[PDB]
Amino acid sequence: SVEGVVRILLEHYYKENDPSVRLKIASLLGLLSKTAGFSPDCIMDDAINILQNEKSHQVLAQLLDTLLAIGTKLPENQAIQMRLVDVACKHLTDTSHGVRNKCLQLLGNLGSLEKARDVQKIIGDYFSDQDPRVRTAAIKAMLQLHERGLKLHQTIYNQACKLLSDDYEQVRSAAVQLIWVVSQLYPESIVPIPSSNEEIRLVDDAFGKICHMVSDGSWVVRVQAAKLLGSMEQVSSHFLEQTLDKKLMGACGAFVHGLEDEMYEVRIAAVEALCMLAQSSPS
Amino acid sequence: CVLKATVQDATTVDTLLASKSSCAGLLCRTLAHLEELQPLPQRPSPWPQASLLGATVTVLRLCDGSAAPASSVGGHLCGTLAGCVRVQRAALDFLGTLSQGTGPQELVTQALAVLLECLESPGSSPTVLKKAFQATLRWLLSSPDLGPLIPQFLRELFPVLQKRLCHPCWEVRDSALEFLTQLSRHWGGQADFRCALLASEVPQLALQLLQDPESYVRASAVTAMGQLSSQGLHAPRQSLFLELLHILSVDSEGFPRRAVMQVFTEWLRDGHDTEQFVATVLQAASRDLDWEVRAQGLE
Amino acid sequence: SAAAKQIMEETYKMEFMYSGVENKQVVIIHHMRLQAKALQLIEKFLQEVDFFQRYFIADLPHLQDSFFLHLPLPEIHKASATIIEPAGESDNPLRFTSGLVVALDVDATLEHVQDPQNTVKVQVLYPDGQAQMIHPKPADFRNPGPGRHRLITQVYLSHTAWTEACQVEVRLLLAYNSEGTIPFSKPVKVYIMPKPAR
Amino acid sequence: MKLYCLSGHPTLPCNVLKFKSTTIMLDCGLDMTSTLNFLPLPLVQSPRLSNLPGWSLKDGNAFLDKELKECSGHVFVDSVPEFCLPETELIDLSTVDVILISNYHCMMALPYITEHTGFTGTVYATEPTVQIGRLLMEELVNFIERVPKAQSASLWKNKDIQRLLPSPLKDAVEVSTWRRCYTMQEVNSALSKIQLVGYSQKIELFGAVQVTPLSSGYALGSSNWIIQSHYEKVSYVSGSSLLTTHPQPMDQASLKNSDVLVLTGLTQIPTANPDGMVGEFCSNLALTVRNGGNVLVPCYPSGVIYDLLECLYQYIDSAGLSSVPLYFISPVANSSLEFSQIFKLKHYPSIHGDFSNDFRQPCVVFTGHPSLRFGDVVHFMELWGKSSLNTVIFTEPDFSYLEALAPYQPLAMKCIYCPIDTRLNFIQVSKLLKEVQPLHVVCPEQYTQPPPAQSHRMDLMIDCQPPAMSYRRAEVLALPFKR
Repeated sequence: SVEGVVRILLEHYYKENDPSVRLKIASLLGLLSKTAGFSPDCIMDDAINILQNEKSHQVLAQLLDTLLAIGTKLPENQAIQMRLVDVACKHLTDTSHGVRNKCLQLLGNLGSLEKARDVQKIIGDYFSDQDPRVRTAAIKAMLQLHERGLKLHQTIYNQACKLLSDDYEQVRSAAVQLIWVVSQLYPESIVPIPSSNEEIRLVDDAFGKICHMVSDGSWVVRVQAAKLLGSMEQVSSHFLEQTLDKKLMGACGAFVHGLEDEMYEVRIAAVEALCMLAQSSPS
Repeated sequence: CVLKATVQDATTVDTLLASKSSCAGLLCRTLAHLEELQPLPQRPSPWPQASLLGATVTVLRLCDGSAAPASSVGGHLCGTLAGCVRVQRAALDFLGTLSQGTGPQELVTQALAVLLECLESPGSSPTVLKKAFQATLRWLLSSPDLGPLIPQFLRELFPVLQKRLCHPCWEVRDSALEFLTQLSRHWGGQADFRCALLASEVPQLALQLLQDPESYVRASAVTAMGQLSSQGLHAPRQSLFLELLHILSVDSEGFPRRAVMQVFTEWLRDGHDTEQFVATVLQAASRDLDWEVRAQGLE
Repeated sequence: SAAAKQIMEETYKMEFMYSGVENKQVVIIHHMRLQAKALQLIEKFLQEVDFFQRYFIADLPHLQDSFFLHLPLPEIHKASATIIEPAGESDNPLRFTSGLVVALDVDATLEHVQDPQNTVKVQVLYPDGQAQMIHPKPADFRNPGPGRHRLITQVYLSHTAWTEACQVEVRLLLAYNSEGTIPFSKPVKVYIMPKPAR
Repeated sequence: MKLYCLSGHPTLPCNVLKFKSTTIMLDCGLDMTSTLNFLPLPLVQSPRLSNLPGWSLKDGNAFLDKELKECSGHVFVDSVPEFCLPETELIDLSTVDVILISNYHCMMALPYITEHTGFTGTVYATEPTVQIGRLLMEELVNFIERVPKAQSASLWKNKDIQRLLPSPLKDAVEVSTWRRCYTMQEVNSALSKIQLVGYSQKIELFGAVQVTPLSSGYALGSSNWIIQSHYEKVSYVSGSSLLTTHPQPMDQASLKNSDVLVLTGLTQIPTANPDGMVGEFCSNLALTVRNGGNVLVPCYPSGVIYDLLECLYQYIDSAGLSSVPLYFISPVANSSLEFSQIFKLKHYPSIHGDFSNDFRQPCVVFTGHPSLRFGDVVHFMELWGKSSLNTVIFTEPDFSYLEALAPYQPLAMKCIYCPIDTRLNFIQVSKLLKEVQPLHVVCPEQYTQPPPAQSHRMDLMIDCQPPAMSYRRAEVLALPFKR
């Protein structure tokens, strides 16, 4: 008796005008959507009809949440996924931040793994959005997309590096994670330091950037970077040994600045990184 | 009027629902008047006693906070008079004025069944327990050996005379001892009352109070233990005489000395070695500096 | 009759207390368990052999002529427990008062145990006959190195009123769920001495 | 503007204030009376409770004879005490951006919220409240996990079977979201996210909202929040006291011009005089110490105890009680007394070790958690539960005392009940409302209707005009303001 009561409650939502009661009904729909063995795909069109004329904010948020929940339930029906991508890009421009969070999560979990719009660039445009929470969710969606198996492009590093000087907390950790993964993608590429005429491997740039990032005034990001340095093997050894010259005191001398930082947690993370990078290179 | 607002003209009930000041004032004035009238011979006829007592116990219990309203006026009244003093105090004064009123033991037990409740009621000021004890005494001393309910009520009461005897405010620590003394003077030859008392643990606390800091406590404690040990109700006589003479020889106040001399007068007058006793009290009451003590010594 | 129970316990020890068993060894030991249950029989047997058949659909072409069955010796370490602190040999007992707790610090190393956080318990025996089975918390199993683990924990000794100084038993146990307990450490007797309170 | 009220409890508040941009979480708390349906966690094997008659179902379709036990007319679940929790279904707990805090007695549920489900914000709290909160969470994690009893009980948890078990268990609510306690590393990492804030220290939020605490006089650092904007002002005042205790007395004048006064955390004993009940406490302690017997006074190792002790001190010199030690047994004693001092009683870390060499009877022993279900109080309540001389004296309104005392019946010790609640009572809150003149009021359903036990009274309902909108457990109210 799923579709019957669902249609009754939708006719209620149509006639009920109070947004709080509407959200109650929407939460009921979201909780009933998880019936294993039921076909709520018959109701996806109706959900799109609901979102095509909304005036509130949270309603679209949890509705696209249900749409993402059901899309994750049948990820093989690529037509449904393309329809979801379409309605999301339709709703991506919305002014509210929660709905944008939901659409970016939908794109991250339901992006096209084939190399027909460039969802990568559409999402990447949002590293310059106003509310930093939107940028946080954007980087999280980038991570989700990559971890599903899609190989990413080179430019993401060059766009993310700009966020390294931002004045917010989670954004910097997400940026360091993005640099880490994208450099694990394109390590050996040659990038020139714009401060001189020298050209070093992109892995070396990533390493030096993370080292300097460890010198941030926040400790969460320091833990994050100290840990993420742990598995960076292919970086050239001379840079590494330069990262312990205590005499040079941020791309170098990071380990010394860490192993005596205030909060012992970053110290421990630096110990782990030293252990790994020493197991890899005996000198 | 109130007893049409509980479970057994509107001019007065108007002011009864105006505020907490006006209602308390009206009820206090009415109880003050209605008790000022009782001891008079020109009293009306027939002087009601059932209705009066019923209304009074209802008012007292209501003020304690455990009545049972039966209408809007009863509800709002229980919600305005709850936890007052003036009403409760004057109500105890009336309900204790009702001793000259003759009648069966039914009324006596009706009134004790609320006074016992008003004694062991948490949230009861020290200016309430005193009048409560006075009223309980006048009630317990007017019941026509003893009766079928006296021991029951005493068993239910002494576990309240054992708590309010250690209240943390010396007013109660004195009123309780005074009430115990009134009993020990009115009920010294009733072996059933003595069963009730010795079975309780009152004297094992009075015997310890004589070291309380605040002087008046020591004074009333000495006079209580005096009017007690003239009966043979000692807690589990010399082991009190030594305590007395010690309080008399050195101490930091007057009241205990001038009260222990009164107690010694009581003993020597009643008949409770006598030469050496008078010597060891006189030769250590003379060199005392206060005047009341030397006066009572001459007495 | 008790020889069947001994078979069961030896199969239990070969299953759980050991490390590095392969599916072949599991087939063999479950076959021994089937033999043990069939022999202790002299209703549930049919359901249990059905369960055996369902979980062992692959070994059936390999258990030809079963109820001798070859046991391959794979490549292996027998786990054990070494109760150290305290020794208990000290004539100086542990003092306690007339009805109250008393703390006992157990400090014992384990070697080549398979994830001790779950399968280890401490058992306390009073000479009367009761048994306290204290499961130890997660964060009390320290990790000093490969194959070696350290267990430092607190055990609360008391009971109803005690008259004279006596002995109590504290030992280790390996708990398994196939529901059962295997004793694999030499027990330690601790001497407790009374002194009624002031 | 929206108000997702989660915790239906009346004095352990929690509610998600959803705003224009941010979604703040005013004072997520932890309902803790759920531990009353479960058996205790005694230190040593308790011979009376290990051999209780295993209660049996009338039909016996299942083997419930191992889960539920019967004692003197009440049947209990046998497990670890599975605490209650704020519903985690209405709003996803990741959208929350900032979690404020009022005072320690309401923060016991931060580990459940900001560690298990992916929370991304940063919580604010004054300094004394974060200290005492660390202390309380420490005693909890150290009490539940000293003799773990992880053997669970799951058959009873279904709705169908639940509807066939009598009271008190049929009275349980939302039995599907009950959890075992959290662990040490969890709370230690969770409290790291704290960012201390002083009084009147204006804090901004995304160029959109502004928050600021004010001293509230309930306890050290206890605070009433103010969450205002360019067009709206919400004045959270949760559990304030106007009786002038040690804390800096509240600022009842800053809350004017407000738009929504989410008033929560009022008294639970409306018909109880605090001063009189403290007098009763001292009275009973003296009555059962001056005859030989002991006394066992459960109380949290913070808060009202610092009130209580103080009075007891003023009682020690006004009744001559010099010859009776006064203990404090809890694994957070030292830091507790230090944080009471730097902002006769012989405190001890734990009943095992040093304490067993200072035991002189008679005595007085304040102890661990006051729901008579774990900590140390269980051990004494199994030691003194047989002598009609001894005495327990409850001084905590949180856990209803009847069922609490129940699973140690039949007991022959007295059990006084004199609760000390320094919180705002109803006449005072009526005066406070008429003074502050809030434009609206939001109070749990336990208030706008008179209490259940005393249905005839009509004066302990919070009287305010316009009528006070109320909320029920896990509801989503709309404060009817239009921009």
